[PDB]
Amino acid sequence: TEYKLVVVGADGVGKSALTIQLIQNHFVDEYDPTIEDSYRKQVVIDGETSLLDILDTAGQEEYSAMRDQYMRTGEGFLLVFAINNTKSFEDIHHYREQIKRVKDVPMVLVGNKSDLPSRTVDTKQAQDLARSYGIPFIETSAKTRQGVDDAFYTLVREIRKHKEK
Ligand SMILES: *[C@H](C(=O)N1[C@@H]2CC[C@H]1CN(c1nc(OC[C@@]34CCCN3C[C@H](F)C4)nc3c(F)c(-c4cc(O)cc5ccc(F)c(C#C)c45)ncc13)C2)[C@@](C)(CC)C(=O)O
Ligand SMILES: Nc1nc2c(ncn2[C@@H]2O[C@H](COP(=O)(O)OP(=O)(O)O)[C@@H](O)[C@H]2O)c(=O)[nH]1
Ligand SMILES: [Mg+2]
Repeated sequence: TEYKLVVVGADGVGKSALTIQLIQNHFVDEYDPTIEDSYRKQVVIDGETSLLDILDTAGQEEYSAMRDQYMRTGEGFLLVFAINNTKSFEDIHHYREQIKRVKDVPMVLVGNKSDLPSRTVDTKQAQDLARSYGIPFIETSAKTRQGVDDAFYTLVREIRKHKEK
């Protein structure tokens, strides 16, 4: 069983650091901000051996029929914002609507950088936003690995739930 997962959200929220934490179990400080790449990881989730294909998005903001079709291949999306960056949180509506445009799509709201003291987005605002979308909210830190497996595995569970419909 394979799951095509896509990680989306504003520049600098930690999409690459979250992806590398899942794949390598290490925190990366300076992953090239412009690079969009995909990685595979074999995991066992709820007893089921799964191949996660994770697309870590990046690059210029462009919309082409080609990019729409590429995004449409994703089966589940992590909507990542950073808890110390209000604009990244405000941009979540944009990412969710782009996914719905190109595709009931499995998604998880991820509030990353949970280790920082400089919070600007409170937990309740994010919980409320996730509730309005009918999706889970997971707090993470790519630095300490808090919530990292939970965010990806919850996304896989959401895909499984969608496939049952
Ligand atoms: C920054 C960088 O890597 N990125 C910037 C933010 C994330 C990536 C790709 N970029 C991008 N940006 C937006 O919206 C940004 C913003 C803020 C400025 C004005 N914009 C409109 C809103 F206000 C939010 N959206 C993007 C996309 F929607 C997509 C994309 C494109 C298509 O065709 C379909 C699609 C379907 C589902 C999706 F989830 C997405 C996504 C994502 C889709 N593509 C990119 C995108 C800009 C960088 C590191 C540049 C390398 C930097 O600035 O230095
Ligand atoms: N403290 C802290 N820093 C993070 C975390 N995630 C990413 N970073 C840092 O934030 C910056 C941007 O992260 P990156 O993964 O490149 O963001 P991306 O543009 O969304 O791919 C880098 O300096 C990362 O080391 C986190 O959870 N906590
Ligand atoms: Mg990146």
